Amino acid sequence: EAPNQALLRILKETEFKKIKVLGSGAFGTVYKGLWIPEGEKVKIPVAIKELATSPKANKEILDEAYVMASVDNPHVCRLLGICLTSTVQLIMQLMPFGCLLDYVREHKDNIGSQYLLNWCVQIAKGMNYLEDRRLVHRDLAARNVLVKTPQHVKITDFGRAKLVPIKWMALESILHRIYTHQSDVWSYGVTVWELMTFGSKPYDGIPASEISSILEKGERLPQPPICTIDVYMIMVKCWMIDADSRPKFRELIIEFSKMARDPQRYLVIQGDERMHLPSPTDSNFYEEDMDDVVDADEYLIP
Ligand SMILES: Cc1nc2cnc(Nc3ccnc(N4CCC(S(C)(=O)=O)CC4)n3)cc2n1C(C)C
Repeated sequence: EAPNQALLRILKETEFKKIKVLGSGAFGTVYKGLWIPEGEKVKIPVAIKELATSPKANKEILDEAYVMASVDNPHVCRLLGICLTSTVQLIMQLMPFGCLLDYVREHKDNIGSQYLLNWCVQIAKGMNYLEDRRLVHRDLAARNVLVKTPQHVKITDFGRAKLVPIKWMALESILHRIYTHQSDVWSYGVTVWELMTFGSKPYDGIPASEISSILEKGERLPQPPICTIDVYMIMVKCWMIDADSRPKFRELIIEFSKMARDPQRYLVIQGDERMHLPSPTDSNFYEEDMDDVVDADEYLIP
């Protein structure tokens, strides 16, 4: 097929500074940083992911770098560059509000119907881009959707992309290990359910092994209290046995966009209209020198 002409940018360790730790798990550690290129008079807020040094782990992080550098879309997280230190590290765009899952849980009392429906459009938009690029995500969840600003979200975590989370997986993905663009549609359905429930855990209490039988019996995730039958019908359509019967991401963009025009007709939230989330309208919305700071989305070299 088509040659992948993507540019892999190698960055100097001296060009960036680690400020604080954002998340440290089994993978290694993710830091909040600032990237000050050569003499460009700019400060780019970054997220640096560093890994001991084992040849097996280094191969895995370089494959994630391959996928991340191959994508480019307003609703998909891109790799800015890599630094070849003794350990090796990925330089990514800082998403100050973290993952959408923690965001909906922590801000439920101020998340209105407009935001929820706009996020659905945005996720479908990124997922439709991944489809056009012939790339299957294989791990779409509210935990893998990051928040740049409350009004702008992007899809991330390409550790399993390709050109186990059972409770987000499609039927063919569990029983036959079949991963298609339509199997990501099932994962999108669970993602939307997570949002509409304000970060509630899918199939809570139920073990992962029983899921296979439950889905074959016809049991699916319940209707969230805020959901009208209009929004729930879409979630249900994402969970059909026949993958071709499930909606396409371009249809999902259209469907949620129609709903985003009159959000109170499709999502019933007590306190809607009087709710508000941070925005560039806020006084001091944006530690050391914040003079010379620009986002990665605006910093582009020819
Ligand atoms: C709490 C928090 N604050 C963040 C700010 N900015 C990013 N930036 C980005 C940009 C692109 N991708 C990513 N992800 C890539 C995959 C990783 S990992 C280390 O789990 O592989 C998680 C974040 N983060 C990630 C952030 N986090 C994550 C640890 C969830």
